[PDB]
Amino acid sequence: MRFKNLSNTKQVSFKLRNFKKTTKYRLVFGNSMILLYKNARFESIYFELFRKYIKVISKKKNININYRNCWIFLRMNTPLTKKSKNSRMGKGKGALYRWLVRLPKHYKLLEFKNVNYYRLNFLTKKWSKRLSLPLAFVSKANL
Amino acid sequence: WNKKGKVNEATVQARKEKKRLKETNQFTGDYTGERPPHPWLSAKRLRSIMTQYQVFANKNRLNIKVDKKDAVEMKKQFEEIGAHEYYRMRTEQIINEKNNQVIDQINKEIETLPFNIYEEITKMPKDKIYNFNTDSNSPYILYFEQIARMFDEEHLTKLKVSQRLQKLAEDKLGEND
Amino acid sequence: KNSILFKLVSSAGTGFFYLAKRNAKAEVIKKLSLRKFDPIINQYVVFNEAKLSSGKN
Amino acid sequence: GRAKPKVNHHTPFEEKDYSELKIYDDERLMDKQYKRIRDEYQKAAVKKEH
RNA sequence: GAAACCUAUUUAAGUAGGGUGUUAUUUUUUAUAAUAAUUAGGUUUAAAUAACUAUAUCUAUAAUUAAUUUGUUAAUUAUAAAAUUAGUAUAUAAUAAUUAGUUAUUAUUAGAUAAUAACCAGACUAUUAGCGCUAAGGUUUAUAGUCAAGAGAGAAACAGCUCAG
RNA sequence: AAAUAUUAAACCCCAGUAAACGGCGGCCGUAACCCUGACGGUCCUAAGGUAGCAAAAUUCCUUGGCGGGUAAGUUCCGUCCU
RNA sequence: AGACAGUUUGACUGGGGCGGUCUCCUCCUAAAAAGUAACGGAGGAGUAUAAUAAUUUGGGGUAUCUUAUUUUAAUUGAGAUCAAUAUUAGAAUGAAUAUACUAAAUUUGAUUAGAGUACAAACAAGUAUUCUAAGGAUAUAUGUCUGUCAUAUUGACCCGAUAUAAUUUAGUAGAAAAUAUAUCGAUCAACGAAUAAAAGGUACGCUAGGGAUAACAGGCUUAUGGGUUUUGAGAGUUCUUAUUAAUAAACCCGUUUGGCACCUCGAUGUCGGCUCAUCACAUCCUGAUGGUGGACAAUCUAUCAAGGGUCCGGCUGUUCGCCGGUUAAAG
Ligand SMILES: [Mg+2]
Ligand SMILES: [Mg+2]
Ligand SMILES: [Mg+2]
Ligand SMILES: [Mg+2]
Ligand SMILES: [Mg+2]
Ligand SMILES: [Mg+2]
Ligand SMILES: [Mg+2]
Ligand SMILES: [Mg+2]
Ligand SMILES: [Mg+2]
Ligand SMILES: [Mg+2]
Ligand SMILES: [Mg+2]
Ligand SMILES: [Mg+2]
Ligand SMILES: [Mg+2]
Ligand SMILES: [Mg+2]
Ligand SMILES: [Mg+2]
Ligand SMILES: [Mg+2]
Ligand SMILES: [Mg+2]
Ligand SMILES: [Mg+2]
Ligand SMILES: [Mg+2]
Ligand SMILES: [Mg+2]
Ligand SMILES: [Mg+2]
Ligand SMILES: [Mg+2]
Ligand SMILES: [Mg+2]
Ligand SMILES: [Mg+2]
Ligand SMILES: [Mg+2]
Ligand SMILES: [Mg+2]
Ligand SMILES: [Mg+2]
Ligand SMILES: [Mg+2]
Ligand SMILES: [Mg+2]
Ligand SMILES: [Mg+2]
Ligand SMILES: [Mg+2]
Ligand SMILES: [Mg+2]
Ligand SMILES: [Mg+2]
Ligand SMILES: [Mg+2]
Ligand SMILES: [Mg+2]
Ligand SMILES: [Mg+2]
Ligand SMILES: [Mg+2]
Ligand SMILES: [Mg+2]
Ligand SMILES: [Mg+2]
Ligand SMILES: [Mg+2]
Ligand SMILES: [Mg+2]
Ligand SMILES: [Mg+2]
Ligand SMILES: [Mg+2]
Ligand SMILES: [Mg+2]
Ligand SMILES: [Mg+2]
Ligand SMILES: [Mg+2]
Ligand SMILES: [Mg+2]
Ligand SMILES: [Mg+2]
Ligand SMILES: [Mg+2]
Ligand SMILES: [Mg+2]
Ligand SMILES: [Mg+2]
Ligand SMILES: [Mg+2]
Ligand SMILES: [Mg+2]
Ligand SMILES: [Mg+2]
Ligand SMILES: [Mg+2]
Ligand SMILES: [Mg+2]
Ligand SMILES: [Mg+2]
Ligand SMILES: [Mg+2]
Ligand SMILES: [Mg+2]
Ligand SMILES: [Mg+2]
Ligand SMILES: [Mg+2]
Ligand SMILES: [Mg+2]
Ligand SMILES: [Mg+2]
Ligand SMILES: [Mg+2]
Ligand SMILES: [Mg+2]
Ligand SMILES: [Mg+2]
Ligand SMILES: [Mg+2]
Ligand SMILES: [Mg+2]
Ligand SMILES: [Mg+2]
Repeated sequence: MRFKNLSNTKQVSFKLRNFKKTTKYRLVFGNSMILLYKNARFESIYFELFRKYIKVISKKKNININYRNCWIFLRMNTPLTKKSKNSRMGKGKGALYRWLVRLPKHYKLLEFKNVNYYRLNFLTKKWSKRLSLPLAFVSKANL
Repeated sequence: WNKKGKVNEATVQARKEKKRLKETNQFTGDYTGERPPHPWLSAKRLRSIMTQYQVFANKNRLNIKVDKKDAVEMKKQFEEIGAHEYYRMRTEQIINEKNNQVIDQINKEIETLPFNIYEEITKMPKDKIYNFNTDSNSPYILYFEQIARMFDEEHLTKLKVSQRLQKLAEDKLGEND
Repeated sequence: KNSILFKLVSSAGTGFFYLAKRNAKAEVIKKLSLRKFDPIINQYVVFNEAKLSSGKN
Repeated sequence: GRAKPKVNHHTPFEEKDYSELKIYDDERLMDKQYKRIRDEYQKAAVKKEH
């Protein structure tokens, strides 16, 4: 793809038939974090399902905090084109129906600053059961 | 931590507008905001200038020769006339040195002042420092009747008189004279 | 396209020549003329502009 | 101009050991069906070179 | 003892030249393999970040707003220097191994020229990519191997996998 | 050798020919309720499908809507009209 | 005057056709030498220019930001900053910074002839340029210049043509004519170009070949489809799991719509109906049982279970489907 003109230009990107990368995880901003443990195509609904349940944790009524809790760095990278039903092969490439994120192995999905250890372990287990992916939770305590 | 600076569109257009305008001109007429000149000047009087300035630009060393006899005298004349002047000129160089020393002495002392007046002298209005107006005392006026009679020719005085009507036509200091 | 050819002929009657281009839609006042080499004489001479023919059928 | 000179933090036995842990993970995400067929002959030679 | 490759073609199941095969000739190595030295590179590497898309912080200095607790109280803004992080087919200053070129060494035994035939529908597997539901015994390229043109032994039986020639 | 002048049938222009072929409109708003549109304008055309018939041997959506017949009828008859 | 006749009526292609393309340039693909395909992704070219060219000369280094100035800057001064940006005629990559941009003076090297190597390379074609000779420009030249920063910016041969550095034998001499040096003419664009000169129909059809190539069927695949299983938005008086179930997820099956094109192109096949059957169970009824928001009855749901059974008729070519009527049930 090409990030220059996203909306204007029509976009295509090669499917990558065997793409594998590992990026050494380490915390920078905060104390605890969640990290992915497998190369995967991370959808958007994998996030929007359990988006409220993070707000109920990180944000609460009548409480003000100066500093920042969550640091997210997710952006879309893969258009995921496709053909119609009764179409022969050849005669070009398919068209769009979605967008996704191709993530590497060790990816900091989230980075947290003083958030309840007891709930994130209850979250990420349910997260990983819907997704059926291996995910991890890390804290500066155990390390 | 500093990164490169991107371009302003102002520098872009100036680079491009010139190439549109190298062929054309901005000086030619009321394209530029231009008032007409003093009406003493006329279409015929400019041709009086042009027709004779066209002659002066076409002069060279090859349109002209000179007799050696005229030349050898021209040395001793302009050499000795200049010799009087080098004596004169080198005095001004010596004079201006001592003049500037006097300025240097006081500028050291202007620091040695109170708070009130030291503001004004440093922060004077430029209108007072910017006075380039003439006076009744100007050595072109004070010595005009003398100097008009000291020259060898009226033409060399006409070099002055016709010169002013131009400058009077430029600053528009002439009117219906 | 908008271009035209023309041949540059010698002052001498040798008939030797070169080529050049100019655009048709311009309004040039000055025909070309240059100092170039006529190998028939082994000397430079003034060339001048002239007309060029075309192919018939 | 963020650029600052590069640092070899990691000691050499880390990068060896890090490349080894990187396999033990991927070996765990395999399919068992691929893994035994690989491990069926790939053992026998070791018992048959020894 | 081959080929199913390249380049052209009203050409695509055809043909032509190169390339590979055979024979002959010659006081004939412009050769192949292995080891080692050596040169460029810009895939890959990368707690790297110049660019694009997005992005978390700090601060001298210089100022603001409201209220009569206006010699106080309270809330706030901008900024030089400093400065983080994720991503990408068509992002890299820089930078791997192997391959490739040249030289040397060892070992094999061919090379050059001439006369001249066949082939120019390819298949699978391992590694690697592009279209495809990273579906197809699918389709198109690259690097090796085997069938093709090759039996015997092992895979219950098996053109393409292993051992072996 | 080349060029100009002179000119036939035929071709072009023009005229005629529609029981020859062929072809036959749209937009805007309008009447005690939207819709309807006799009418009135509006643009164009060589002219604007007239009479009559019409889910037809002509109907894609269609087993079209209503009625008749049959215990019950995608066909059939009759009837309405994008 | 198709009245009559002789002929043409391109190719590639995931069947063919309709559509689109056909030459040349740049990157990705491309896997650190070079090369590397596809109806793979994207963009471009069929030019411009006698100064935008050649030799000398001068100027601020360019660009970004702030600031001050006889308010002015040919292109002011000062300061900081810039993994080389600004630009370099047009697409893209690459590279240069003595680049590039700008001002100016002289000028036509964007000249002629002859020899030769190297890269690349089937062929032909194309590319870079040193050396030798003549005749010039620049101007300390001591030297530099044989079009533009580069790569695309086009076309063979034949025929014919204008000017000409050279020769001539259809008996001889000339004319005519042929050839030679320089040079011009094509969307011959199907761009290696078969001709100066070219469209369609065949349900009246023929022949030679092909499973190298299609429709039914088999086979592989299973996006789709159907079903099981895990999770449980939201209904159910409360209440996720009596009943119900969105969403997300892990496997199975091979009955639908399709993809590929491995078998058959050297006598056959298409749906439906009559007759005749056989198999699975993911069971419509009967038979057993758990659960229940199950009083009884009727019913809903799940499990075990294949013994035997599972309609006639009207319209339609019809499986199906609607309708009339029924049955323990009309799988
Ligand atoms: Mg042998
Ligand atoms: Mg082969
Ligand atoms: Mg051809
Ligand atoms: Mg053939
Ligand atoms: Mg050959
Ligand atoms: Mg050979
Ligand atoms: Mg590099
Ligand atoms: Mg870093
Ligand atoms: Mg800063
Ligand atoms: Mg990163
Ligand atoms: Mg890359
Ligand atoms: Mg062939
Ligand atoms: Mg082939
Ligand atoms: Mg092949
Ligand atoms: Mg093939
Ligand atoms: Mg495959
Ligand atoms: Mg295959
Ligand atoms: Mg095939
Ligand atoms: Mg064998
Ligand atoms: Mg065997
Ligand atoms: Mg072997
Ligand atoms: Mg009629
Ligand atoms: Mg009518
Ligand atoms: Mg009807
Ligand atoms: Mg009826
Ligand atoms: Mg009727
Ligand atoms: Mg005929
Ligand atoms: Mg005819
Ligand atoms: Mg014939
Ligand atoms: Mg064809
Ligand atoms: Mg097709
Ligand atoms: Mg390469
Ligand atoms: Mg790669
Ligand atoms: Mg190939
Ligand atoms: Mg194009
Ligand atoms: Mg230039
Ligand atoms: Mg200069
Ligand atoms: Mg400056
Ligand atoms: Mg260029
Ligand atoms: Mg460019
Ligand atoms: Mg030339
Ligand atoms: Mg070579
Ligand atoms: Mg060649
Ligand atoms: Mg070229
Ligand atoms: Mg040059
Ligand atoms: Mg020809
Ligand atoms: Mg004779
Ligand atoms: Mg004669
Ligand atoms: Mg032709
Ligand atoms: Mg051709
Ligand atoms: Mg061709
Ligand atoms: Mg070619
Ligand atoms: Mg008929
Ligand atoms: Mg036949
Ligand atoms: Mg089939
Ligand atoms: Mg299966
Ligand atoms: Mg599915
Ligand atoms: Mg509720
Ligand atoms: Mg709930
Ligand atoms: Mg086949
Ligand atoms: Mg079969
Ligand atoms: Mg046959
Ligand atoms: Mg047979
Ligand atoms: Mg059962
Ligand atoms: Mg049964
Ligand atoms: Mg019994
Ligand atoms: Mg009847
Ligand atoms: Mg009937
Ligand atoms: Mg019924």
